[PDB]
Amino acid sequence: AALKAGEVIGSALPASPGAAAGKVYFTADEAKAAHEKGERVILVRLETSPEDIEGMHAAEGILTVRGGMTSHAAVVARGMGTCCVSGCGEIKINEEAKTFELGGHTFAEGDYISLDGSTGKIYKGDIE
Repeated sequence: AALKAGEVIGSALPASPGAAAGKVYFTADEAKAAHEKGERVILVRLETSPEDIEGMHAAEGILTVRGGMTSHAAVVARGMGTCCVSGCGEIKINEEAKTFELGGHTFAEGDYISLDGSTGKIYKGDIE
């Protein structure tokens, strides 16, 4: 089902083999609330850091504009087996909130998306 014609937006580099479905968010604080309300959260950042770990767990998924073949982002992910992406096309961030424009769609920090980690293919809407 799907994954054969999903309206996928783009595909960055496969940081760590992972699969997740969470709502976009650019803060470890929002994860604390989410993690306590429903979890399933994602994290977008122009740079990854260790201490953010707590934010990493709650964020079983991470789509950043930076990162690379290997770095704190991946290294930490490979250790936490968490799904994470790094270095995408030209994700333009929109302050309207905290979005990122990629492929042919604008993902705003205010929706639900499903990103893959095993080849590096992002998708939106919880598959089923």
